[PDB]
Amino acid sequence: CRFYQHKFPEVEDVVMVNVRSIAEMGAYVSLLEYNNIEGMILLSELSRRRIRSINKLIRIGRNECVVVIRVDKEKGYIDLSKRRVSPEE
Amino acid sequence: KKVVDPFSKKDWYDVKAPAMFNIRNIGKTLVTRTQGTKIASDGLKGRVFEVSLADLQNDEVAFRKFKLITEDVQGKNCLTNFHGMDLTRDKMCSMVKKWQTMIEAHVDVKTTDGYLLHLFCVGFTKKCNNQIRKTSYAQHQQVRQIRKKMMEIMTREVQTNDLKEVVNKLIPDSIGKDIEKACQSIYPLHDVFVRKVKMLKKPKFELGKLMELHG
Amino acid sequence: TKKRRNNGRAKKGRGHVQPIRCTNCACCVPKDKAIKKFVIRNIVEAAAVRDISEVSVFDAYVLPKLYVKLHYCVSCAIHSKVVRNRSREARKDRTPPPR
Amino acid sequence: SLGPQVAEGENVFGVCHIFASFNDTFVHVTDLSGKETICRVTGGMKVKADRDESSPYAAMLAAQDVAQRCKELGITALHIKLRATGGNRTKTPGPGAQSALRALARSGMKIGRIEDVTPIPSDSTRRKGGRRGRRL
Amino acid sequence: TPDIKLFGKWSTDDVQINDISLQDYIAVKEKYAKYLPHSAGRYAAKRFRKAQCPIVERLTNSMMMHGRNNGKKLMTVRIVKHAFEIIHLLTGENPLQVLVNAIINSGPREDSTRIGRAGTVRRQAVDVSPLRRVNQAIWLLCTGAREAAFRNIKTIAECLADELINAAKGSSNSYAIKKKDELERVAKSNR
Amino acid sequence: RVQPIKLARVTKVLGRTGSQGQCTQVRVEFMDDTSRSIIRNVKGPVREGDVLTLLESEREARRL
Amino acid sequence: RDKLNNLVLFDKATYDKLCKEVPNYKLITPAVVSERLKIRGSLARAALQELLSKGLIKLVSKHRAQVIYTRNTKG
Amino acid sequence: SVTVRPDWVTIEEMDFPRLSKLTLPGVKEGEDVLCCGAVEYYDKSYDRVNVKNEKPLQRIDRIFHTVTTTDDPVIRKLSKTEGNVYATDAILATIMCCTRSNYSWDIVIEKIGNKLFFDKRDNTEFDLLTVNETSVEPPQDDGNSLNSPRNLALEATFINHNFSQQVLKSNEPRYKFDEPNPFIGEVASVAYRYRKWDLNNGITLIARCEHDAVMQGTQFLTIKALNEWDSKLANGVEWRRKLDTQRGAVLANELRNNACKLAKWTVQALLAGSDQLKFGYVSRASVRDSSKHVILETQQYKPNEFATQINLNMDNAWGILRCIIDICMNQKDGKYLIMKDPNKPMIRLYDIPDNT
Repeated sequence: CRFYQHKFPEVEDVVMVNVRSIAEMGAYVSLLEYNNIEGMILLSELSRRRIRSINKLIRIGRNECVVVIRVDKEKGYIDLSKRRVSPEE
Repeated sequence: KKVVDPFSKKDWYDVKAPAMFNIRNIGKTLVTRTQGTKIASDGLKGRVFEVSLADLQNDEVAFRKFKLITEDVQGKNCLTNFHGMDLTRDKMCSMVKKWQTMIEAHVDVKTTDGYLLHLFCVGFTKKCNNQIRKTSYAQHQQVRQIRKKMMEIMTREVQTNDLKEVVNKLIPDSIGKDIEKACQSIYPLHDVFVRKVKMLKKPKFELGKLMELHG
Repeated sequence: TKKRRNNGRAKKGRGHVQPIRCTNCACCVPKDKAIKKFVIRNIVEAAAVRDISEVSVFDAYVLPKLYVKLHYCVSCAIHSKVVRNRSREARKDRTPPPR
Repeated sequence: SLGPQVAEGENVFGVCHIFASFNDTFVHVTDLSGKETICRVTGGMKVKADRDESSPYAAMLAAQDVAQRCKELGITALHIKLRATGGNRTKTPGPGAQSALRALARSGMKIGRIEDVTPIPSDSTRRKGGRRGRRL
Repeated sequence: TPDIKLFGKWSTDDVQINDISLQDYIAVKEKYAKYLPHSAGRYAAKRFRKAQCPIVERLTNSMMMHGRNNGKKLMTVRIVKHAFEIIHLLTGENPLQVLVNAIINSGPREDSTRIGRAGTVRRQAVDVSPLRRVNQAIWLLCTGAREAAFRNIKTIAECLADELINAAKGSSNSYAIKKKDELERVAKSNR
Repeated sequence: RVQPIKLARVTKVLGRTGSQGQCTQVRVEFMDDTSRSIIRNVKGPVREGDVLTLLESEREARRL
Repeated sequence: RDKLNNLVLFDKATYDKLCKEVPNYKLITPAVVSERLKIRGSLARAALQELLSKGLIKLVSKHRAQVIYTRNTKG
Repeated sequence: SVTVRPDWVTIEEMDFPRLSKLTLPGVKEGEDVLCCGAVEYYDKSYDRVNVKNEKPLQRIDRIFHTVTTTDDPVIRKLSKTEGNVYATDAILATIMCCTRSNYSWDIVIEKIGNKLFFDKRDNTEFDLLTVNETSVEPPQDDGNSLNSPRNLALEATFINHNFSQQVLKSNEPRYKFDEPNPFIGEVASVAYRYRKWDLNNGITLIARCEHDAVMQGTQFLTIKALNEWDSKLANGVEWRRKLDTQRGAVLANELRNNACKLAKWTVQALLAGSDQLKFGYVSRASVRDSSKHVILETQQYKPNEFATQINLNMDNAWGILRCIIDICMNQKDGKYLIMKDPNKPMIRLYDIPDNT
């Protein structure tokens, strides 16, 4: 499972997710600090500036250092942030 | 990085207009606790209170922001003294309009009190009783002359009538109408409005008068 | 030829005038060759007045007005359509549209 | 430092000093003199977005939290001091001025008085920009 | 029957239509008392004909998608009337009323329309139509039915009944509860 | 910051607007306080009257 | 995509469980049986016919695609 | 409603936001102490009244009883058995939906001993059906005009009495529970239900509650009539043209405009406990003819479905009733007034003499 005794991320939890498969609006990315728990990204707010490209050789399987905006402990939806990130390198 | 709870350290000071205002207690200010570890008497008695007349008089107007230096804080009561009245922006730029002669008068005039005041004014023209001109002007000679009477009566009434009586003239513009009336043989002058009052000198010797201002 | 007769606005009775920037582009244009604009507008505009005037208590005082005199350069008057392309027969017209 | 005598039942006035500008909308209420502010909350305090700090929705978050802490601290009424940029500048407030005053009206802070606080020069000192500027 | 007309094997009565906006877009017993969901074989003759079609009949309509399954309502109404049976043996409730509750918790409240702001993505907090709220309810209900059956021992009726029951009371195991909330997420979101 | 859900019925459609003319301008009077009348937009096609479940009156949905 | 197999053997361990999971059973389709057990879904049908023959469960649907059973009359 | 006499001791104000914040959870249902009267079956073929085939409103020559607590003998018969607060359905609906009223209502709380006889004075402007109270603009025409607040309220009360007996199977046998109607073919086909509520703060509540109809599903009905007089002037939507894809929205376009009246119609069904709470779209024949009326649609709802829709909380509605009783049971004896201000949204307890 995970070595965290806690099950879920918290509010503004900077988490390391796993980019499994890219989906319609974004990608259902799964945490690995907490076990395998799915989170989501864009449409709303992950990017900050506009240069209009995403990948050249970046194939699959990435990891995103993202910050939990919303977490659904019952329903199972973890909204993630990088637009807020000035310091969370 | 650093926040505090300074609202365990502020004290409430009843901001007092003088008793020539029918509302004396204007309001209350949580001033940080004046003490040895935290001196705030300069941000207590150096407080200039910029308040409009509506909470000062009880309401002829709700413009005309008086500045109020607090000559003495007397036991959680900011017994203020007058500093400078205004005619604030919405009231001030309403009268400013094209196709009129904008007439102005800046004076720097000592009170009968120890206070040097500045008084800047504004004035405007009318479209008269039968006037078919779109605008309202005259010769520049009349423009200069109206300003001379406007400075004259303004220096006169503030040299007389010590500071609180300057406060007790100029809310319906006691200087105002006589500049219109004396010029009415030349130009009846639909506007005279003194707008920028700036206290140029402020000695504290009128603490008994501050008790005569208040109470 | 003169594509405009007054060339934005005339400078007759004046040999030379003072210039002005654009209020939204800071571009140097003369005073009587630019597009001026007065704005008399509430400070309490109709988005807030349905909630301000209800919470405006001890307030029998009327709604205040903001007084702004705008001055555009011609380049940012046209693309923003402060002024815009009219016909040359309409270009004779010295008429501002009403407010 | 709670309210003066009560935190509700009286209108002890605070003054708004709302510096509504572009790319932030400061809602920043002081004592009646001005020297002693309470609630240092910017429009981008709530949403540090660096393009939405003057936006209406973030200012509704900003003004109501100020409006919360005002009626928390016995200030139950506000003289509206809605400021533009002021000075020899653009002197125009941002979009977070209409909704935020509407928001604090919805929050519950009373308004007795409305007055304009924007400073304008007499055409004082020079402006940023050369002759061309951003050419359009 | 001339006193009250019911469903083919259930009752149009004892149906609890319990939303605020969705009155008279959800009706099975009010004017739409039908043993057999089929009006005339067309439902896009008018914009009015949407609210004319009940939700029990549009379900037989909005299922037959996916071109090999298009043009087959007789397979559908079979599987649809199969799916009501699979509701009641899991619930005990009126499976129409389960379906009627399934439109309720699957209908959104506020959604978002696209808008532009400084090149950045913002979306306007807007309501949708209670016509659309039904149409966003049914289409998300019709999506999880054929999909979950498509590589499973369960037929569409077993997946659709699980789709209705978990949307009759939002369990986030039906597709319609899970996708409504993402639509409603953007309204309180951007700008 | 936070406010409860307001049921404002449609009084009048104010138009179908947007880029494509599909964002339905609607006068949703508040339905609970008859003096409050707010104006919002609808994504979908609305014929009037129907009670729109406004989760907010903030973030004022206006012309586009 | 998907690769699943149930036990495609007639399984006593599933069927004795099926005889003993039967009060949890009220919606009894063979696919439910093939998922509550590891019986095939084909062989779920014949096992439920045996469980029908016990009279514990009762047919409520019989379609050529799939039958549905139901344990005793109302519950 | 009435002149505030100088011998009326004003007791305690109850503002409507004050009554909006009260709550009383865990209130027991009405235990039927006595069910007296006679209700006819419902003509289920009256569902064949719709947007292109209407039905003219039929005046039904029957005796209608809206009899107050101190004049209802069987409330006074059950005054000895159970209860300390005695009321009717029209009185408690006016009490529970007090906060939605704009026009004035008065209810005598005639405290006699350790009892609160919630009385209405006979022949007042209390049992009428006020029209467009909570609109943006109520009908501002003078009393001589048919478009006045009174002549429409007289019309709506004239409509609903004719309607609720028209929809009954008027010449088929009546569903009598235990007793006949204790206030007598001649009577209106109505049946009263006297029920018991413990109000938590220890008030055993007995109240008159009535069913309009029964309907063979047997389903109890409460049936009211919605008026349309001139919807161009009523500032609502015109009914007759579409009424169908909106259909609940044309219903919704009267809810804000008539907030107090229809929510009182909800409480009277909830006080009685009907099985289907029905309402009738009844419009005029022509818009300036306030006597000829036509039923447009007899629309059926459940009472819990209709209470779901419009605007209602019961913990508030019991909490308002917990508030008013605990004031009145603790004040003076004799007749009272809980009186609505005609122009202000609040109600006040008066202490009047028994001569009024």
